[PDB]
Amino acid sequence: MKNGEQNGPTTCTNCFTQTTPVWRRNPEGQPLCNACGLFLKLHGVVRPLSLKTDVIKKRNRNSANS
DNA sequence: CAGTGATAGAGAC
DNA sequence: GTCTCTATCACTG
Ligand SMILES: [Zn+2]
Repeated sequence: MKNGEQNGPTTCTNCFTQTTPVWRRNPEGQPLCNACGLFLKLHGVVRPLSLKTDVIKKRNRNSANS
């Protein structure tokens, strides 16, 4: 809305992924995509980035409760 | 309105 | 038949 285009300089320094449902941050201030943030923070150890992909699978949606 | 942390499901071999 | 990774939800300021 405020921006005329979604484009931007934001790039995942861990997997170069320029597309993601949400941008995460690290106590270093370096930008990270949602996957690296979730995987890197949970794993804490390097893992073949060859897993990353330029396509994101859309999952279903369901309220946690109620 | 946006972002985070936590939990669970699905896919491929 | 089993394992792993990733996304989405709800809540708060
Ligand atoms: Zn990334």
